[PDB]
Amino acid sequence: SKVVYVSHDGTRRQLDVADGVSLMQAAVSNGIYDIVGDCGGSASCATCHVYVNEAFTDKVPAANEREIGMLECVTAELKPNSRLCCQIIMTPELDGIVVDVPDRQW
Ligand code: FES
Repeated sequence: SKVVYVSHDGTRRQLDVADGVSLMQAAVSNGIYDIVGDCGGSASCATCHVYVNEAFTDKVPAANEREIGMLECVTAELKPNSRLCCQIIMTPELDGIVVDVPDRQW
């Protein structure tokens, strides 16, 4: 599998999220820890407003609107494609997923 993050300006750092990890976990090292969420796997912040591709946000879980409530008033706008970086794992099923960065960074 593979995982590449993007920035609202294009800056995208590629990496490999082991199986059973979250783009946030691989972020602690890959450096996305700075270009990813903040509260971590937890869901109390809104800086993890990442904008993922349309073919990789499917394999991931279907986080209802529950966790969306806090991700609904984020500092930016959200769409069905956005996802709290602290709520998506990159299993061997998804490969070469394209994650993006919110319009802002809280
Ligand atoms: S990283 Fe804090 S809510 Fe997702």
